[PDB]
Amino acid sequence: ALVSLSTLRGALGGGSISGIIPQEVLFDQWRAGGNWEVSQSTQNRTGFIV
Amino acid sequence: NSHFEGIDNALQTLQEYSPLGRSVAVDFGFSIIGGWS
Repeated sequence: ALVSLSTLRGALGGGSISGIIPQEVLFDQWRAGGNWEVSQSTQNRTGFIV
Repeated sequence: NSHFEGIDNALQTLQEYSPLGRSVAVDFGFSIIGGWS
Protein backbone atom coordinates (compact mmCIF):
# COMPACT_ATOMS: atom_id res chain seq x y z
CA ALA A 1 0.00 0.00 0.00
CA LEU A 2 1.02 3.58 -0.69
CA VAL A 3 1.47 6.26 1.95
CA SER A 4 1.78 10.02 1.57
CA LEU A 5 4.55 11.92 3.32
CA SER A 6 1.81 12.85 5.81
CA THR A 7 3.74 15.85 7.15
CA LEU A 8 6.65 13.55 8.04
CA ARG A 9 8.84 16.64 7.56
CA GLY A 10 7.10 18.81 10.16
CA ALA A 11 4.50 16.88 12.17
CA LEU A 12 5.11 13.13 12.50
CA GLY A 13 8.74 13.82 13.43
CA GLY A 14 7.66 16.71 15.63
CA GLY A 15 10.55 19.02 16.44
CA SER A 16 13.84 19.20 18.29
CA ILE A 17 16.19 21.85 19.62
CA SER A 18 19.18 22.21 17.29
CA GLY A 19 22.24 24.38 16.91
CA ILE A 20 25.95 24.52 16.13
CA ILE A 21 28.96 23.41 18.16
CA PRO A 22 32.39 25.12 17.98
CA GLN A 23 35.21 22.82 16.92
CA GLU A 24 38.12 24.98 15.67
CA VAL A 25 39.30 28.57 15.27
CA LEU A 26 39.66 29.26 11.55
CA PHE A 27 40.56 32.93 12.03
CA ASP A 28 41.30 35.13 15.04
CA GLN A 29 43.02 38.53 14.86
CA TRP A 30 42.57 42.24 15.57
CA ARG A 31 43.00 45.35 13.45
CA ALA A 32 42.80 49.14 13.76
CA GLY A 33 41.86 50.73 10.45
CA GLY A 34 39.38 50.25 7.65
CA ASN A 35 36.59 47.70 7.58
CA TRP A 36 37.14 43.94 7.71
CA GLU A 37 36.86 41.31 4.99
CA VAL A 38 37.27 37.57 5.35
CA SER A 39 36.68 35.21 2.42
CA GLN A 40 36.06 31.66 3.65
CA SER A 41 35.87 28.56 1.47
CA THR A 42 32.67 26.51 1.62
CA GLN A 43 34.42 23.27 0.67
CA ASN A 44 33.38 20.28 2.79
CA ARG A 45 31.73 22.46 5.42
CA THR A 46 28.24 23.19 6.70
CA GLY A 47 28.24 26.14 9.09
CA PHE A 48 30.37 28.67 10.92
CA ILE A 49 30.26 30.82 14.05
CA VAL A 50 31.38 34.45 13.96
CA ASN B 1 41.07 34.07 -6.19
CA SER B 2 43.22 36.52 -8.12
CA HIS B 3 42.98 40.19 -7.24
CA PHE B 4 44.58 39.27 -3.92
CA GLU B 5 45.94 42.81 -3.87
CA GLY B 6 42.45 44.08 -3.14
CA ILE B 7 42.77 42.48 0.29
CA ASP B 8 46.56 42.18 0.59
CA ASN B 9 46.69 45.97 0.69
CA ALA B 10 44.15 45.86 3.52
CA LEU B 11 46.52 43.58 5.43
CA GLN B 12 49.35 46.02 4.77
CA THR B 13 47.72 49.23 6.02
CA LEU B 14 47.25 47.59 9.42
CA GLN B 15 50.90 47.82 10.46
CA GLU B 16 51.24 51.23 8.81
CA TYR B 17 52.21 53.09 11.97
CA SER B 18 55.86 52.08 12.16
CA PRO B 19 58.00 54.42 14.29
CA LEU B 20 58.78 57.01 11.64
CA GLY B 21 57.78 60.66 11.78
CA ARG B 22 56.24 60.17 15.22
CA SER B 23 56.88 61.04 18.85
CA VAL B 24 56.50 59.43 22.27
CA ALA B 25 56.09 60.91 25.72
CA VAL B 26 59.17 61.63 27.84
CA ASP B 27 58.86 62.14 31.59
CA PHE B 28 60.83 64.50 33.83
CA GLY B 29 60.48 64.10 37.59
CA PHE B 30 61.37 65.83 40.83
CA SER B 31 61.59 64.92 44.51
CA ILE B 32 61.42 67.18 47.57
CA ILE B 33 61.44 66.13 51.23
CA GLY B 34 60.51 67.91 54.44
CA GLY B 35 59.11 71.13 52.99
CA TRP B 36 61.00 73.97 51.39
CA SER B 37 61.72 77.66 51.90
